[PDB]
Amino acid sequence: HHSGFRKMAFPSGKVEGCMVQVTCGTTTLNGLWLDDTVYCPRHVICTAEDMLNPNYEDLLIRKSNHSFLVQAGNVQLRVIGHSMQNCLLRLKVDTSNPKTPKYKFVRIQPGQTFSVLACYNGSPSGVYQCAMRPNHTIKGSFLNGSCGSVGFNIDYDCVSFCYMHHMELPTGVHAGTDLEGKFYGPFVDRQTAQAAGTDTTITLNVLAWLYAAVINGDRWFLFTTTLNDFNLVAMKYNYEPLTQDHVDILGPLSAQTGIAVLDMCAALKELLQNGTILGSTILEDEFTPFDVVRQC
Amino acid sequence: HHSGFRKMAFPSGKVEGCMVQVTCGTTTLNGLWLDDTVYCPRHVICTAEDMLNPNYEDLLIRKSNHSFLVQAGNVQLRVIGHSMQNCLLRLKVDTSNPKTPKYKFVRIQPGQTFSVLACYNGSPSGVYQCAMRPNHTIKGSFLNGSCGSVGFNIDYDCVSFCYMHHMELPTGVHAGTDLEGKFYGPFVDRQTAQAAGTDTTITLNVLAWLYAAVINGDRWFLFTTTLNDFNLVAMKYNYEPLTQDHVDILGPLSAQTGIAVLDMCAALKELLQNGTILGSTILEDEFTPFDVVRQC
Ligand SMILES: *[C@H](O)[C@H](C[C@@H]1CCNC1=O)NC(=O)[C@H](CC(C)C)NC(=O)OCc1ccccc1
Ligand SMILES: *[C@H](O)[C@H](C[C@@H]1CCNC1=O)NC(=O)[C@H](CC(C)C)NC(=O)OCc1ccccc1
Repeated sequence: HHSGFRKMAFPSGKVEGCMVQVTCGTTTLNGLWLDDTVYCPRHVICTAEDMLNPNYEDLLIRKSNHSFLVQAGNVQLRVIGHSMQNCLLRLKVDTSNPKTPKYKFVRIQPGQTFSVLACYNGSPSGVYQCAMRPNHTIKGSFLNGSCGSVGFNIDYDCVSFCYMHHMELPTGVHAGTDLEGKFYGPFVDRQTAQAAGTDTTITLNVLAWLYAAVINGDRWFLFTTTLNDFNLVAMKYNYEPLTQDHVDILGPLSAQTGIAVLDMCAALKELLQNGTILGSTILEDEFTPFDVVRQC
Repeated sequence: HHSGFRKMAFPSGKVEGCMVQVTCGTTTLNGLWLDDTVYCPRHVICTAEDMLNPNYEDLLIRKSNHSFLVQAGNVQLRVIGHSMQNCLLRLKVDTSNPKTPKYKFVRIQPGQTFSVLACYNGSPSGVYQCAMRPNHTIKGSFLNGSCGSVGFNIDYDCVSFCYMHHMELPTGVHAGTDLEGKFYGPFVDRQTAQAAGTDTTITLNVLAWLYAAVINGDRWFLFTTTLNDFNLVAMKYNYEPLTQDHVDILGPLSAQTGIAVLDMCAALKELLQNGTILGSTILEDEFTPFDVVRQC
């Protein structure tokens, strides 16, 4: 039986109206236009050679308002102020964006998911769903020219911006900032080898997703266990330890299925100790309990 | 190494501006508002009992322009004409949609992909990527209230609408129409058991996707073969036979990788005859050669 449960992004239209192209010299990336401010990654001011070890304060002294070409489709927005805000530039412009949605800036926590609007040369290209990893990377789909693309959640009428894209690490995963310009994790916007912590599997999301498999009809993977025994297993297999807070979070899903959280933990325990579910021959950890519900 | 290759939907903003809510009696679903026309599934005129065996011509005689409540956010659009167009209603309205994009209607072929904007009560909820299956179903994510949600591709400024959602089959997969109201496949909009052909795997897309794995660094699955020998294998494993047209289609990918199409076919042959690649412990067949390229 085809469940239809799958990764789904939020509708992107509210964010598409906010994307501009920002060029400084021969570097081009994307900017986010909200009211009369355009935010973009500060390494737009870098040349090729600068990115290996940039002195951002120094590179910026050589720039002026007129150094930044901001393009919203056909129009050119006039820059009337520029300043560095952590790893972003804040470019003040003469025109407030009439398509500015209701919005807020949010610093998401590891394990939380969001939608990415991937953009190139200021033009949206595609949308997909991502998670903030325990080691503060995200496993995105980003190519050259994608910096300044943003991640977001929508709640009713309101866009909560949580991510702006800056860089790719040697393992192919991605690092970036919140919209206050502050990197997630220990990363810095320099093109030198940087290592992410080893990456833990998001237990809370695996559990929620194993619930979805049960809500969709699957159950071949269902013994019980205790919190401390499961956490002993989790430490062995690079899963995050479970807390009572997470148990409470899973409450609703546990009711609908009439399956005990700790019974699900015992199923997960066997799977880890032994070795398909909703298709994947592995355990999906980028669905939150929220996502599993919204989608049912 | 994390490739980042993944299913990506088109940005949905152009389509979001076209979605309305259509209610007739106690049945509510989604409509598509383009210029001064609203399209929706004709089973909006059905009650519960009607859907088991509907006489649509007869149910419609009992309706009038004022039977259809069309809601675009706050506004109510006045219906000034209604007619049946195959399995859709065409509802003429007094107001041309100012957010109508450049668009066309396209009947897609099996193997082609498109984005779905899933909607409920006229409000977009999420976006994801789907394929038209060889047996003319799609493996969607649709719940009650989702009918009238549409599938689409975007090429530059232009939306090509290819799907409107009508129904779920007993296996959990989905059936619907193009925007001229014509079902894909042999299905009809009646809630009785209907069987889809057995579903073939889309060889052309599997090959393209095995190319992506090579473009992303993977190669553990790479002997050669001939077209007729591979097609002998394909028939055994419920894969579509390969043609020279498909070989030509794969030309570009074959160049970039410097790997012969038929060499890839030999890799696929072993995998089928023997038994991970870009993550999946199985072979993804809902990426077209187009998608693999656009994303590189
Ligand atoms: C901004 O568009 C760009 C996005 C990178 C390029 C390829 N994939 C991405 O996610 N960011 C950078 O190029 C970044 C700039 C520094 C000042 C931080 N450097 C970087 O990501 O280096 C690693 C890398 C570059 C090119 C291909 C693969 C990895
Ligand atoms: C329209 O929103 C609705 C969408 C179905 C409901 C659940 N998942 C879907 O994709 N379409 C129908 O309810 C359809 C109407 C007939 C006149 C064709 N009937 C239908 O799909 O029956 C099968 C079914 C119903 C409910 C749950 C699962 C399967």
